[PDB]
Amino acid sequence: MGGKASEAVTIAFRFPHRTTFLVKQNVGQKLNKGHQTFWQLVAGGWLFFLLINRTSFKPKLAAPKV
Amino acid sequence: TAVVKNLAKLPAATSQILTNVSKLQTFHGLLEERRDKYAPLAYHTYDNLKQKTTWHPIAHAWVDEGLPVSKKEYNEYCWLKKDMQRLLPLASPFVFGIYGILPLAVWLSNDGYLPSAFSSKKDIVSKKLEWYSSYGDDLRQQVGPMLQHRLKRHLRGTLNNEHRLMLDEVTESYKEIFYSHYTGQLRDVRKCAHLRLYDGTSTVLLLTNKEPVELTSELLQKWNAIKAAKLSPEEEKKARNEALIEAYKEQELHGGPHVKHMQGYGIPADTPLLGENAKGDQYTQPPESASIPLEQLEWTGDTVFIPAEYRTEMEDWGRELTKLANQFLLLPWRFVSNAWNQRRLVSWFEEILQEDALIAKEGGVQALSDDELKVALLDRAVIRCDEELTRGDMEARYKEISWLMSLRNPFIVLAWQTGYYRSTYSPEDDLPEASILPKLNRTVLDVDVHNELAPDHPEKPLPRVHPALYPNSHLALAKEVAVLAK
Amino acid sequence: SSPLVPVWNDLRALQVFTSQEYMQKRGPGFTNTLEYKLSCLNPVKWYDMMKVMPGGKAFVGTALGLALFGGWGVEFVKNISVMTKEKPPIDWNNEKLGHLTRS
Amino acid sequence: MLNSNIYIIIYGGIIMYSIMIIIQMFLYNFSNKIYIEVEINKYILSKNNIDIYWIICNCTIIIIITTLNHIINKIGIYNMIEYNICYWLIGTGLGLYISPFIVFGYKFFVYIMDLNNYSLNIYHNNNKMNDIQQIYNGTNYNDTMIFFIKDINNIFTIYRSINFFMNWLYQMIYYGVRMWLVFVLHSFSLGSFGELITVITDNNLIFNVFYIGLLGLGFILYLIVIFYLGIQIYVYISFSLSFLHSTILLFLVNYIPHYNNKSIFNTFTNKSIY
Amino acid sequence: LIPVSLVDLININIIFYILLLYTLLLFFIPLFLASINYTYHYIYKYYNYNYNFINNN
Amino acid sequence: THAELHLFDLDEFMQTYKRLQTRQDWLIENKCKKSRLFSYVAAVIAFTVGKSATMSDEAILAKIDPYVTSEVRVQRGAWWRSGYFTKEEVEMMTPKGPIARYYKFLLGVRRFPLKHGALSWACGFVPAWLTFTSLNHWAQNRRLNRYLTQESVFGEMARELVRGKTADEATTSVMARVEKEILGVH
Amino acid sequence: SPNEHLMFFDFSSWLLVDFGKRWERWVSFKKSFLTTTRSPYWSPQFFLLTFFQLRNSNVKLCENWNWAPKGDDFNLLHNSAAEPFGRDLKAHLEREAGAK
Amino acid sequence: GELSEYVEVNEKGMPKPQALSLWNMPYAKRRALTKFARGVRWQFIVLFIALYNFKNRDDSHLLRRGAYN
Amino acid sequence: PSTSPADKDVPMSILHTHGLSYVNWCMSLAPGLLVFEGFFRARYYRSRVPPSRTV
Ligand SMILES: CCCCCCCCCCCCO[C@@H]1O[C@H](CO)[C@@H](O[C@H]2O[C@H](CO)[C@@H](O)[C@H](O)[C@H]2O)[C@H](O)[C@H]1O
Repeated sequence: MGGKASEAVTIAFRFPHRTTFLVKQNVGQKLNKGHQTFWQLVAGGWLFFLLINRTSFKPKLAAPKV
Repeated sequence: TAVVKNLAKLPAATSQILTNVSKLQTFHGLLEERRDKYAPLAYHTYDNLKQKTTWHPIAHAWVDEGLPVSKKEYNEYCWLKKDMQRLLPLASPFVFGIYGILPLAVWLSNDGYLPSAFSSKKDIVSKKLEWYSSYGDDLRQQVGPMLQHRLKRHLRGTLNNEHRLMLDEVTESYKEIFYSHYTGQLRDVRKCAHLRLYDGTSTVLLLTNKEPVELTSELLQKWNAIKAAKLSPEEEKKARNEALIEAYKEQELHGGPHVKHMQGYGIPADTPLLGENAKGDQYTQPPESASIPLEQLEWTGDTVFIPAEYRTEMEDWGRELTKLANQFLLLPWRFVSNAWNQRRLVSWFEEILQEDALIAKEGGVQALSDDELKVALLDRAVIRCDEELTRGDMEARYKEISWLMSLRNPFIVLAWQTGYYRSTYSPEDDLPEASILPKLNRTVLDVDVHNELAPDHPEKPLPRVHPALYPNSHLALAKEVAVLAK
Repeated sequence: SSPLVPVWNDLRALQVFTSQEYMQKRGPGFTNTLEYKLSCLNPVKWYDMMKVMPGGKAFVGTALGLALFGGWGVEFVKNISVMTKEKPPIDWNNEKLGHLTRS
Repeated sequence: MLNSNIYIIIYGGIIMYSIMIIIQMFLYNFSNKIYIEVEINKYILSKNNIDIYWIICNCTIIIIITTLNHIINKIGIYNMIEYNICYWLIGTGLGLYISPFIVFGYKFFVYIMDLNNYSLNIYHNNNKMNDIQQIYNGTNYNDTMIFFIKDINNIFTIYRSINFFMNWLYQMIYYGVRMWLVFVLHSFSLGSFGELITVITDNNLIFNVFYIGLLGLGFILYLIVIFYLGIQIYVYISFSLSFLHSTILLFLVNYIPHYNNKSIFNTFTNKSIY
Repeated sequence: LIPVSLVDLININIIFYILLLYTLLLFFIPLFLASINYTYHYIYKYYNYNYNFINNN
Repeated sequence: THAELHLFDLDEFMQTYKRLQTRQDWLIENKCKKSRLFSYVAAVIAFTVGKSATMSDEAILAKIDPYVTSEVRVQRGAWWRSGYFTKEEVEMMTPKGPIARYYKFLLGVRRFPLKHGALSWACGFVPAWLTFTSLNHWAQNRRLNRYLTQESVFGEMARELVRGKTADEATTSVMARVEKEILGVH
Repeated sequence: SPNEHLMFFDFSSWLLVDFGKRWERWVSFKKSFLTTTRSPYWSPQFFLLTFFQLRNSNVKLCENWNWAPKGDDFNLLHNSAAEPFGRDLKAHLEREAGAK
Repeated sequence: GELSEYVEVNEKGMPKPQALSLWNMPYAKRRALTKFARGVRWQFIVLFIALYNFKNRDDSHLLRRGAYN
Repeated sequence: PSTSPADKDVPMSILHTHGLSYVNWCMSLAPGLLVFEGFFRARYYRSRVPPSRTV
């Protein structure tokens, strides 16, 4: 019942590739980055999403009105 | 106790903490502004199992040769980064609650747990030395021997399998590097470089528009010559591509790059044509770049470093050896993958290399003070504060580990460092007796870095030849002579 | 294991290398077709090509497929031996029990 | 009351009988250490050898200890413990089952989660279309309209990843049940023959004598029992480890040839070019 | 037969046995590791660096 | 930080006396389930968007560039051979999802890169953790508020617990009403 | 007996555990710990001590199974009922006649 | 040998036959056979069993309610 | 609560024991211990020979 390791490929056949570190010359690609006010608006949207989905616990609804 | 002593200055410490944060921000702004236009893109790479990133200094540790900065300012930058790391327990009340103040009390108890602001000293060197001598050397002196054992047992392996894993040519060098606390003799760094024989040959493939070409000493020499000639780019690129096609032909005659016939790496052949797509005898489909003539061979500006570290690579180290390597270097290690500790170690490596560059700009080691050199060696983890060495021994130690770190291999670096933290204690009071000989003295001349050393054969070690005994040594050592006599 | 393993291997190789043969035969121009441009906007393709990515994305894809659809698959397997079985009528809740005035 | 959900647990003689099993480990001092060293170095070569070795050693010596306590130190639980199925499935089999997953769990987990991305394994995969199929479509195979049945596919693929880890479980259960049956049935058969002999002799007191001898029969039965049970324990251990090899440890065969280094005293770096 | 029982398959008493046993194992591991090998004695005694000196003359 | 403590006992009561559950209580629980499930996706989105604010261009190209998203299946030599993969072929291998497009847009966006490690990860985990915890907390608060205005057995139990009463006392007080009004005691 | 040797009668007692009371006291300890510490909702303490319990309760309260499990609502053994024709009807009528 | 989901390759990039050769037939026949095949065998069997049991599902519980009257 | 009933407290006497057979006593493995205690003691304490003089 069930298979064996002898009946299957190894953990070295899968995942056979060792590591090679790539490097690239700097032409100036990571310069002149725009959207300087992006994260401000992102944080604003996050806080807005949290506020609309906010619900304060109102135990006064359990007051003995009857 | 120290808790109330530090609470007394906790009000006076917040202002200094914020000032230090501002200094850190300014310095990081400058450094990143330089890095984003002068440094290359070191791409992220995943380990053999392809689940976590792996890191090596050759690609990720960049040195800004030309950083307009004083060495002390860089020391401040690094020390304040470490202080930011040490400021982390302040988040405990903001995640646990008002009862998350007992961790803050434990933080304030020991001064070694704290950042610079809680220190009475002013100069960064004196502050660093105080922290080291109080907490850090003691913390490091209890990880060194165990780290050394882990590195040994990483090479030789577990469960009596040394005959299958160890090499018979690195044997005497292994013994001299790891068992010289038995003999009491000094060590040669080249015998630690011999540990790289466990690894394969480290190569560098430059990627072109046609094929990748292996970098060699000749091609690199030609490129340095062209860079020094300061020619026009119409001539510079032409000469570079001439050297590139020459090296391409040379390696094609050699039998291709070394990487084609190395387990774990390889260059694919031309793709196959399947079934009816096969046009008679042409069973292959060459790539597009085959259409390009070889005379148009141009370097893409892209490079591939292949260390071929089959036994030394930090991936195969393990969950424990990585943590101990970060402990021994007084870096953060807890509750993180080995990839993050790899990055931390590589960042420490980069810091040390940049500091070495700035020291060489500032006039070498001899321009430094005694406390400054002591602190540098403490950062390099080659000195413990219970030694009281001479200046020449310190200079030789710096030169040794600086050359060893120039090779960009953490394993041999740690193997070298851990040898300076093997101290014993005697059970008797009379023994060890008071010595009769003077203190150990050396010089920068006694360190042999400018010469190659073949691995001594097993059970046939050879004596050490001083560099001065070599022919024409007075000409080779003339720089060190001029630096020392002055 | 069974002795039919090489048979299944031959058939697997057949389908794999025939699909590769088709991909070679049709040559370039696949990106200009509508199939590619629609698959670019297809979440099935995003998931399938994210599965094989590195960084634990295989575990992420497997666990996501489990959490989303594999639970329904477990239920489906459990229900194969339930469809044929005599079951009683569903005692639908009369929605009368539970109401109670507040005081 | 309604909220009170009551459970009855059974409890017997456990503490003092389990303490001495561990206290005896200082006397045995892992006499089985060399055998398991030899076998582990036969079956696998890795840095994590010692780990699995220690596990097996502990497991094995405990078994051995219990067996001797089952043969000699006959009190309370030591008699039943080898006649119980829970001890043979959970007290011996589960530890050996989870030992490789605790030592090599990282690699096995990565392998298993990669095999959910089922694909045909090609040797000398110098093909280009294979890569495009594996990345774009996810697999070598045709995955067109398999999402239509994804609900089953996922779980089925999960089994497809662990099917080659399942015979280890089967062999563990099988050999635990085998040891249980062996001990129980042989003890029962031997006692039954003894009781039949006693019935023959009690009704015929001319034979109700120490006819073989006081020590002869006892010495012979001692030798028979110890020889048989030692053979069975050796069978259990050796076959468990051979099946561990053939089922779980052949995944971890990664032979790296030694490649000579040349650039020892000089390394090319990012600063060499840039 | 008595041992042929589903009650004895997941017997909590044997689970307590296993629990106490392996907790005690864990407690006593640092005493099982306290055996001395004489390999570093050999290394100290037999490792002899080259003591010959250099003499150009 | 106070509704969950009552909701524990309320949930125990509901599990025991689930027969007394109306349709509106079921809908309340389903709404809490919906919020809990969406909280996972919100946490994932917040984690991505937060960690992306501290990732260098290399860390993003690790997720866009097919050189890095192919390390499991493809040889690295297939990428060093120029012309092995064509431009359209490299294009189809790139990820097309919304995260990949977000990152592609984010290449040209100014941010505050950090070295790849625990801080770049914490800068996503903290917003994600706060989002998840706060959304679930407010969901439980909404659940309790909905139960309190519900004219049912569970609403009465929740009300009695919000007064400041003990679990056992409230169970007895509510079961005294259940026996009389609901069950019709003898 | 041999079977007598295959028996474990070394029992000592019966441990009785009211898991309902123990669960109630565990929940009470969790509430007391979270109140005394004044811990917020975003804390790992509050999360570990609240979220899984609330999740499991919501799951067990949201469940609306059309049918109960296999061996509780169907797939059950039932003796065959008497038919309204043939021999069963004759036996029923004969019983009615004999009784009356 | 004869591993699962494994296949060797010759110098021509073609799969070597482990048991049976099916590369003599033209590409059109292979594409006809394999266009509808997948990397999945037992799921289709379980699905056909489920479809048989669904075609032959029981509806007594609906008869009791009167949906067929 | 905890209990300790009197049903477990019963009379005891070795006179009422059925006992064992010769076969069951041989199966008790006492005759094996009887021999092998001396065997192992002899092996251990006879492996270590002292010095002597040959006469
Ligand atoms: C190499 C030999 C090959 C031939 C194999 C022959 C089978 C031998 C089986 C040996 C195992 C029998 O195992 C042995 O069974 C006997 C008989 O119950 C048990 O004996 C015990 O129970 C019996 C049952 O009445 C009591 O009478 C006896 O006093 C007691 O010692 C032993 O405690 C157990 O160790």
